[PDB]
Amino acid sequence: GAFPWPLSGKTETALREQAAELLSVVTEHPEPGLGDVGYSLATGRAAMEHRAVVVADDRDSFVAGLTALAAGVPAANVVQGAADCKGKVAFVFPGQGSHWQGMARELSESSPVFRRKLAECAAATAPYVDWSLLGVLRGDPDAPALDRDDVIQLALFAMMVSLAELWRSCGVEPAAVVGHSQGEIAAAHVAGALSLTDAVRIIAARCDAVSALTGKGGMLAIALPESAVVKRIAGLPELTVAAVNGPGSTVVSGEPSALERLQTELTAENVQTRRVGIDYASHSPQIAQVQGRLLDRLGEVGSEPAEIAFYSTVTGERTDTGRLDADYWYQNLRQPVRFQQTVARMADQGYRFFVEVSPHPLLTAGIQETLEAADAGGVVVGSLRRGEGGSRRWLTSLAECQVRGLPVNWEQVFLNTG
Repeated sequence: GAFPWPLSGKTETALREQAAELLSVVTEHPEPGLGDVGYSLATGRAAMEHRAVVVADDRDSFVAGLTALAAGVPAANVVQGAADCKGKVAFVFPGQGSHWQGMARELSESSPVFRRKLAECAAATAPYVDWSLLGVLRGDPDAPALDRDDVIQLALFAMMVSLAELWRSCGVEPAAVVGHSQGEIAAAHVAGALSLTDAVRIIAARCDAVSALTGKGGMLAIALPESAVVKRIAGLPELTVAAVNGPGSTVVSGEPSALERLQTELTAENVQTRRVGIDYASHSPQIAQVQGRLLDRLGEVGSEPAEIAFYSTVTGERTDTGRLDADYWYQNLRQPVRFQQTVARMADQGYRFFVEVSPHPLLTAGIQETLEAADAGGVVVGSLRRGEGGSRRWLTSLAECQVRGLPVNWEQVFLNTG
């Protein structure tokens, strides 16, 4: 839990503002209200080209940050920035692996917006599942445990869609969405292409189909450019490139034993790997043994043209929502995800502010390396982290954006943040 105290001005002027602030907040008993201060700092005092945001929950900790701002030193609880970044806004929606117990538990208390979309998502899922999504999202011991795909995929969907809604209600409005694997479904929902129910149905379908492939496959993320990985797996047809998450980030789908040996090899060559939290070989040839159950259970899928842009990690280009028939959805699940390629395009197209709506950052590095490999720096923030899913981590994400020039609706920020 935390409170955002926004401060702004040209250089030195900030140092001043904080200094003056310490004249009243520290005491001037009546000691000023912590939330009452932030709202003022935000409502009053405009917003200039040298910015900073003191994220904390106790008067002591604020004073610390203010003290440091005035002195012209860095502090942890203070996010500083230049506000010199003018590019387009995108929401990134990654896959599984973001999940953790009660991702939703904190932010649900603090934010009405978040809790609402979570409720919507739950209603949507009710007809298709024999368990309580809200219970999972809250960590009810008597509920499923994010150890099964249906539970994971539906929970992550809820989370991402709900974190997206928060970002928006607080004034961060996406000019485009880019999704990765199952994230495309959430991306769609958010762009207006898919409906809550249709998205949910697509997730339930996907999960039925793959139930066969369960434990027969997995995925491994590898800190090597595609080239290297390709050259390591050329003679290994039971492993396949599943994603190019960046110029030095690559995922591989295949049989367990294979993955294990490759990881062994790669751990020995001091290449950093991490096995992915997926129990099947998504974006691999094994996804074709289930094209039927899916294309059958999915049936008709209604996609609508979208108010937001939708860059497909399938194609690698802005796609017309409404072309997202059941085929697109079997393709989503069967095709390498070409993330780097999609982002590279979005960048050349202006997008330079990328927000990852995610219970934990999965693609933040890749976005950065890609943008920095196109001499096109931008702002790349996540939302929550594992074990850190309340206001402080979120407000920090928002802050890192604001400091770099993103507009914001503090009113709504303050509300949902409390």
